[PDB]
Amino acid sequence: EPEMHFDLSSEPWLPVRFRDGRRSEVSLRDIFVLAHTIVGFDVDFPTLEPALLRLVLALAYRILRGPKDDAEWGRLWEADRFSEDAIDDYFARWRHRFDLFSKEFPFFQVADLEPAGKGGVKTANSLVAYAPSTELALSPAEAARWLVERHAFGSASDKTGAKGNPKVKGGKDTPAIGYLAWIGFVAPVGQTLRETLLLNLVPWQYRNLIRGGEDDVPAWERDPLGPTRVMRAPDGVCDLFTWQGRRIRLFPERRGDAIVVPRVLICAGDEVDRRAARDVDPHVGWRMESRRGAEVSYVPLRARPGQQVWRGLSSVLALGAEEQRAGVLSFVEGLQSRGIALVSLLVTSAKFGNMSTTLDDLAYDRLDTPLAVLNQEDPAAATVAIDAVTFAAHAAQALGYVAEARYLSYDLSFHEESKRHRVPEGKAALAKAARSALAEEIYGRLDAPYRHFLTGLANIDDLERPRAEWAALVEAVARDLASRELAQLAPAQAFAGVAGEDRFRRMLARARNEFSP
Repeated sequence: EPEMHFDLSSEPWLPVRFRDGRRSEVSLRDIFVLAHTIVGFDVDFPTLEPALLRLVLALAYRILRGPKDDAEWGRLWEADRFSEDAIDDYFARWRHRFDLFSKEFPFFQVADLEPAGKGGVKTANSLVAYAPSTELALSPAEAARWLVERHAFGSASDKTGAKGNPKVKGGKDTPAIGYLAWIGFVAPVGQTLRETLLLNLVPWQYRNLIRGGEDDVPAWERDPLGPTRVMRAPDGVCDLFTWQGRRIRLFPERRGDAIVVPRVLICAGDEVDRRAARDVDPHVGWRMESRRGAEVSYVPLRARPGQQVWRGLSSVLALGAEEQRAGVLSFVEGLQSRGIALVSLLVTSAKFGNMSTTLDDLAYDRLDTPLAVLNQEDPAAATVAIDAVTFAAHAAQALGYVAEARYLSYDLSFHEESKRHRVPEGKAALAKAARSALAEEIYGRLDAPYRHFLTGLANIDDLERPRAEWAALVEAVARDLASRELAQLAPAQAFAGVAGEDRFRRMLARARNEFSP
């Protein structure tokens, strides 16, 4: 029987969108050679994009042998494409490590991996992630994409014990969630994939932003792994970006002329030392959680699921005293003199339930952000952007007085007209849920206007004008919603509409004076 092979450097498996509109899969060689002709990744599931971007960045540092510094970065930015000769010299040296079905060095796999007991091998559908809320074999390209994703985004369900792992007890060895599932990921995206890769290729000289260097090598340059695992500090970004967080083996099968993957074994792998990750990783911001003398703990800053990403703009910009922005944003902040006005910030975060076994929520978004808003030297642009979010939040809160009007009482046991107009205790939880629903409705209406406002800050000198424009837009949206809700009141709730509208209008006026005097 002929040998099964699938060389990831020369076979198509990375879905991209081309500048001429084509949508197709490319090999790792073509994703570099054609990076200046590609818009970007065109993936099918949100966790795939950070995982595949970080894989491709680890490969870029190794192919380019840099950038070590600003001068090297500058010569890459000023060039129009990546060197085919650099790319082909690298893949000629390492393509014996890019075969998905190699019998000795299967890519991101353990060649001899076996279950510790009976039933550990599962159908290949277990490698596929599904939305936060079975016999289909995978193609080699699908399996490769999910393999890259699973090492980074796996859950504590990947507990199947591996033979030869002496940590196995009760037939299992339970891992932590994957490292990308743990961090709040943020990365800039340019107009082409080549720009995106360069915006993320922080030079090694930025020791405050990343750890990288000549000795920092990715997983496929290291000795292949076995069933044993460790907790280890990453050597740098190439190591971290290709972290073998799991121990996986694909079981391919020939079906006529097609190679497919019907089965897989997924076990616990290496854990990232979270203290060392903070020094290495440019795609995560941090908040200081506790300090006891010299002992300090940090937690990742996280895009909150269930809200539009600009509502958490202060968690992106990390402007509080206990917060530190993603090192990639500090790098991009210094690139205005290169002709870059805006970047699209890709944000992802995850939330798990049931002792880290189930993916309960996934935050995934893109925000078009001016480099002017990233400016910490002159903070006026960031200040108007954050203040505009605060004004939206105050308008949503003011609308609560109208949302609750249908539940308001006129209670004669109180002796002040303001205290008589109240929600009775038996309707408090319902009125609170109605206030939240009307707040969510105004945020949905302010989404496309906020994004337009934020993009417009890129080319404005006098920031008092967009501050006044945003104030009038939010008021107009808030009064339209208030008028619709008041018109729906039953006749016996007319008094509640009068009180509610007055409270809404006074609160809105107070917030308006604080935002745009």
